[PDB]
Amino acid sequence: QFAKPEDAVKYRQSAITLMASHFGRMTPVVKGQAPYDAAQIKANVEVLKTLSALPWAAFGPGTEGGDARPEIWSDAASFKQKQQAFQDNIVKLSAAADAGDLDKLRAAFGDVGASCKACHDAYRK
Amino acid sequence: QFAKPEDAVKYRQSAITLMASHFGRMTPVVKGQAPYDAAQIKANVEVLKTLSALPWAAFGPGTEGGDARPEIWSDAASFKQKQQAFQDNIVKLSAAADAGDLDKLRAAFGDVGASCKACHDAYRK
Ligand code: HEC
Ligand code: HEC
Repeated sequence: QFAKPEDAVKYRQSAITLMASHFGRMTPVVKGQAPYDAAQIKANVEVLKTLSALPWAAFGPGTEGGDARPEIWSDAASFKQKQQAFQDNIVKLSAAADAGDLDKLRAAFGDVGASCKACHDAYRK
Repeated sequence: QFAKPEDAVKYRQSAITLMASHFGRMTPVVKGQAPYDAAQIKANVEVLKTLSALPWAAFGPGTEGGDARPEIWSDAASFKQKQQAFQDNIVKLSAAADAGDLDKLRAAFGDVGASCKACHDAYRK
């Protein structure tokens, strides 16, 4: 859907910005600094699950740029494993949020965060 | 969820970028230049319906900036009517996509586009 590689870069940066906001805005809740409203979190995590699927389609062939390392394309199977693992932890976070259980939310949140970092360590400049 | 007004600006710009991409990428399909795959479009419009709800919460009080005109805040009821009308046309586009009917999709797409422009005419610098 991108006329030029730069358009894919801008899309994925925007997608990731949104994803990151819907993840990070739960930090005070996980930490207990903000109240836990199970319905609120369930709805937010539903947004996050939609958003978490979007960046990866904007690293298509020929869309090198931004802070994406070239290894994303030359190691496509490994990059896909990092995106898959992240999306699988997002499924776990959805399950926690759907259950309405703060202890499970906290644990699932930390797993997601670790998956963000794991991908960055290998694939973000 | 924004530490500073600029963070709300960046969020809404990213949200709108995503929304705009999921809308605009259907232009070739509407025009008949790309094939019409009803399932493909139904799924894309589901993404668009999630995205289309997100920008407006990032124009909260005190988040003036970017290319948002100040009238968004001093005319809050009118701005809400433009966002509502847009989201109501998004519901119509979802119905069209769910029905699998290209003629209805085309018509609903044009209504959505007109609502984008209508808001810009009043509220985008
Ligand atoms: C690989 C499978 C990743 C996962 C999982 C996550 N991120 Fe990431 N992120 C990745 C890349 C390759 C890039 C650079 C994109 C580019 O082309 O520039 C990023 C970037 C970010 C950014 C900055 C976005 C911007 O506006 O430029 C942030 C804030 C960020 N990533 C956060 C983030 C979070 C919180 C994640 C898990 C919830 C996450 N990312 C996962 C690759 C990957
Ligand atoms: C008001 C209810 C709007 C509707 C409906 C749509 N847009 Fe808009 N848009 C609006 C504002 C106030 C702004 C400026 C935001 C800011 O703070 O800068 C915008 C901006 C855009 C942009 C540029 C985004 C960026 O990256 O800075 C685009 C490409 C854009 N808008 C497109 C767009 C489309 C295609 C819409 C309907 C599908 C649409 N917008 C609706 C306000 C409103």
